[PDB]
Amino acid sequence: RIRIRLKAFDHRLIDQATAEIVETAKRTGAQVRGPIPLPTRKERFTVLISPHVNKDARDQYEIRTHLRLVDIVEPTEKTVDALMRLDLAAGVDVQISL
Amino acid sequence: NQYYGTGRRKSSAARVFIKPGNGKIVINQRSLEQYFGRETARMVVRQPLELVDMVEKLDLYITVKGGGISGQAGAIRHGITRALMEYDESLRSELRKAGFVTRDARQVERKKVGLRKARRRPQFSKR
Amino acid sequence: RSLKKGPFIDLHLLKKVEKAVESGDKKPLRTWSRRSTIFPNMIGLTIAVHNGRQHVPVFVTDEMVGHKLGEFAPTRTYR
Amino acid sequence: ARIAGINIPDHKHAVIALTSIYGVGKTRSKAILAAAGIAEDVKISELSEGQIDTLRDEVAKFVVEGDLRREISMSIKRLMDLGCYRGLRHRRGLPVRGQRTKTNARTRKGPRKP
Amino acid sequence: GQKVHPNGIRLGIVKPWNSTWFANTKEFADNLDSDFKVRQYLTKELAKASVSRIVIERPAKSIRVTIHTARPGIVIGKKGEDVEKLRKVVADIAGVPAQINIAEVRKPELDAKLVADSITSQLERRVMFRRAMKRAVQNAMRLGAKGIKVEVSGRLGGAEIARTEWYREGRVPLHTLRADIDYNTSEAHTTYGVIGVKVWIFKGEI
Amino acid sequence: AKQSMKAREVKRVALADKYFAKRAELKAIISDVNARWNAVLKLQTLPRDSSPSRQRNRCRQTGRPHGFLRKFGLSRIKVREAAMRGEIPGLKKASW
Amino acid sequence: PRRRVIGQRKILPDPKFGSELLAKFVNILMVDGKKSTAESIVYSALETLAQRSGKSELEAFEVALENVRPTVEVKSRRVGGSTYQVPVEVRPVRRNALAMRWIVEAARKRGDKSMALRLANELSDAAENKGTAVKKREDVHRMAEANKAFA
RNA sequence: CCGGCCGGGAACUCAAAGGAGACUGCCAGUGAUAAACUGGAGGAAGGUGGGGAUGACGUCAAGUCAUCAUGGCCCUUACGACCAGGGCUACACACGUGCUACAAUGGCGCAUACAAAGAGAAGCGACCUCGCGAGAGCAAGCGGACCUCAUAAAGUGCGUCGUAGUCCGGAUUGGAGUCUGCAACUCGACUCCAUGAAGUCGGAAUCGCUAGUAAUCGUGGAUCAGAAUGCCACGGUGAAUAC
Ligand SMILES: [Mg+2]
Ligand SMILES: [Mg+2]
Ligand SMILES: [Mg+2]
Ligand SMILES: [Mg+2]
Ligand SMILES: [Mg+2]
Ligand SMILES: [Mg+2]
Ligand SMILES: [Mg+2]
Ligand SMILES: [Mg+2]
Ligand SMILES: [Mg+2]
Ligand SMILES: [Mg+2]
Repeated sequence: RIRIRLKAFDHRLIDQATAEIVETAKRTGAQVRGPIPLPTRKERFTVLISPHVNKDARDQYEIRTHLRLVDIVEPTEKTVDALMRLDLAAGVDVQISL
Repeated sequence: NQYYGTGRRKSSAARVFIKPGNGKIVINQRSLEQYFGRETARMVVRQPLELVDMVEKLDLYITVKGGGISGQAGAIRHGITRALMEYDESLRSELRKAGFVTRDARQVERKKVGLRKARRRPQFSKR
Repeated sequence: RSLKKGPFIDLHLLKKVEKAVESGDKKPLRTWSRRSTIFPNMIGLTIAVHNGRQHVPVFVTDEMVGHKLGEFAPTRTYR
Repeated sequence: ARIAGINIPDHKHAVIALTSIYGVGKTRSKAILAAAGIAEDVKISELSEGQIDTLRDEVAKFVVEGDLRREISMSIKRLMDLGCYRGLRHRRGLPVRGQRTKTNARTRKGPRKP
Repeated sequence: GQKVHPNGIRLGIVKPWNSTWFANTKEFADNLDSDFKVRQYLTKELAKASVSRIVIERPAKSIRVTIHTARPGIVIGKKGEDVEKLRKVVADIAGVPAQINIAEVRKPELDAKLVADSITSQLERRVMFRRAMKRAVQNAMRLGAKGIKVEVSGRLGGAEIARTEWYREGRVPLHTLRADIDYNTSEAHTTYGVIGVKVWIFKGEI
Repeated sequence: AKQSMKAREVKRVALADKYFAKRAELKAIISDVNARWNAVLKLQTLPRDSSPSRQRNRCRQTGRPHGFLRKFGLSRIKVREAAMRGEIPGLKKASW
Repeated sequence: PRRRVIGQRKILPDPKFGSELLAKFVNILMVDGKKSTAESIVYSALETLAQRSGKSELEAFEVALENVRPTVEVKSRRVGGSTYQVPVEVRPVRRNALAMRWIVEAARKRGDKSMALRLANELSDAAENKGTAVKKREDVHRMAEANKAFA
């Protein structure tokens, strides 16, 4: 009935707002169709490393982005007060609707 | 019960289901032929039934995605010897000697900056 | 060869050609607009087309129409 | 088997043979074996003269051969006369269409010498 | 010129990141610069506040801004004043609103940047570059540091012809990724040139 | 990299939305199968630097017009100078 | 091979006859990594050789091959200034690693319309050792044995 | 509705977090009873498994004052600033790097199987309709394991071509267009119709690569309004050889 999409660049973390959200649900109202992993899109930025000439040099950086699903089936006006006001985690992104 | 073996090889991954029956072979809802029995290595999908017999004894409906013509026929070949799991481990020794048991871990090697392609090095002249 | 749906020309050039037609041709006629597609309403006039250092005179004629002004004013001097 | 041009082709598959003409290049060919209603992989063996002159009229439709060469040469001469860039280039024997001349212009420049 | 930046190659492990926030392309742009703008303004301001490292995070439509210093009471001012005049214009710059956190720097002789800055600050005060390096190094082995090294670079003292001259005491495995290594950077804009400092401080493993 | 050359690029973004995007949209539909009263295009007499395709794309900090990236809005030089101090979230030297 | 001596990868004894020997043949003739279309030409040329010799397949290849095999070969050797072509009795495993290499090489250098054709005629010339490749056996023995001296 | 499509199903594929596993440790041969190597076992992986990241003190007053910073130096109603047009695209030549070929291991027509990895709201753009086409109009889904880019090509089939400067090769040029963008003359990219150079495998000389590599086949991306044979990434098929 309500799923919350989750994304951040750090993994040893996103699954900590995951297992916090999930937890702050089953204990309260409950239900939650477990936390789903879901394709972690990894951008790759590769650029020349010398201030001038040397096209063979270059650094190869990346940005891993991680997803987590959530899915809570039983929206208990209590678990609604359990998502809200029991949250935070600055570097994570939450999407309530779809 | 469905007695299973996975198997996979370079980008492909095939799942092989066993069940004593006939000598018929399903894959991606296809005949052995209608998929690639009539291309390079039809014989190799059947291969995992050499020192271990069939000719019409045991059935095998399977699927497989990813990779290509011979990666998929490698994946499946692995899955068959993997399914021969259930039929004891007595048979899974001349399946070793066969080589069919091993996971062919050979992967496409990356294209690495500075080069043309993995190893291929930009021809150079000194002057 | 481009343009497709509405051939192009600079306004200042086009209204520099009516400042002649209804008024009679003056001396050569200066534009830098080497882009402008030549029009029938320019034939017989002389447009001075910039090429870098100066403007080359070009008598427009019954077949320089579709072409541009820059086409008749070489820019790279090679001897 | 003559047809349209001074050209007297034939003796292999049709569509292919037709290309011989200076003015038909595969598409104008397919379009004529179709606009004359004839088999297109057929030689001239079995191919009646009766059919040949039907095609001869179809090709008559377009500016092929001699006329084409002249028209095509007139087009280039017009260029030069106008004293424009695409022409100034035709008279100087160099690439019309912008191609670099600092190197590899050869084709439109004649084998290199000094 | 062929060493991998020590901090950078750590990140994944043992080293943090001075921005944690997340954003998605569209704003990743305007965000990155905003960050620069704050670290810019704040470093010119808290110049003589011995600030060692400024962290930024934007939690939904907000910007936090943490400030590691070795003179908190200078950054903070009279019972909270300076923090305001900052916070104020720090939120002004980023547009979105802004708290601000003053983390205290324990044992600054261990903080690379704060080492470098000193050596710098001194060279401009005009002091013997050899001495300062050597002082620096000790005050660190003094307070634990299982290794350290500083090098300077060019017109050292005056020399028309430029030098470097480092100074390693202890252990400094810029190859062991586990190794906690605090590496930073400070330039000194002298009357005769621009001298660049690199300090490595080895702190342990795991 | 030369204030003046920077400045240029700012007025360019300024006008780029004053007229174009806005008043220039009158050319998208003002030039579609709506036939003609040729005043239609003629109106492209506006500031020149009002067009967006005129905007270069310069390293947000240094102005360098080459080696730029839309992600970080920086030249590959600065991108790395920051990348190695964290500075860019999530971004790190990668392999695979 | 400065120090790191090696063994020799082994390939998959041929998808029709069950021979490793041919499997190397096909590879040899193969190009741009087209196994799909490699044996295709080898079997068809072994098919023209099949009945155009009758003799069969296995044994017709064996003989035609049997000819282009070299027994000895010279090996460069830059000593006191000079290059010194030194003869050496060459091993079985390679003895036909060439034979095949030359047989394949001989057929591409040939007039026939197709590869099945070209290859076929080479095997056949060799059968009665009178082809391009068998000549490469002749000129190889002729090269050594002139260096008969050095040994 | 024979569409994972609907119920469901939690097995499997995968997804991404966390785990175990490989240590010359096990038998044996070699070697000083050592180090190690060699072979065998089991095992997905045997001898740092495969690949990457990591580049010591130092050498070339090696490269960068034009990324930025900066000592000194010089211009300052000009060495600064603004605008149009041109130029960086010139063309007797030479050298480097590459792309495309010379063809039947191919060209061509039609049918047809199997990838990976990315990309996206001032975006990816379906569907439909129009146009031979490039494209266009209209319009859905998609911030995206959902939607779009997007029908992988080598391959396999039949058939045709039959060794010819050719049904190989596609330069060059004429003609007519399409899209982007104030603007395609200089100089954009694509398209349709014609056009059809050189080129039949390359002297002296020289380069790459030791395995999922070379060779070959397509796929995406950064830059980017538009502009890739370059660059950076992806998988398909898949060798030869080392005394
Ligand atoms: Mg590959
Ligand atoms: Mg050349
Ligand atoms: Mg400046
Ligand atoms: Mg631009
Ligand atoms: Mg220099
Ligand atoms: Mg300066
Ligand atoms: Mg330039
Ligand atoms: Mg052709
Ligand atoms: Mg060739
Ligand atoms: Mg090697």
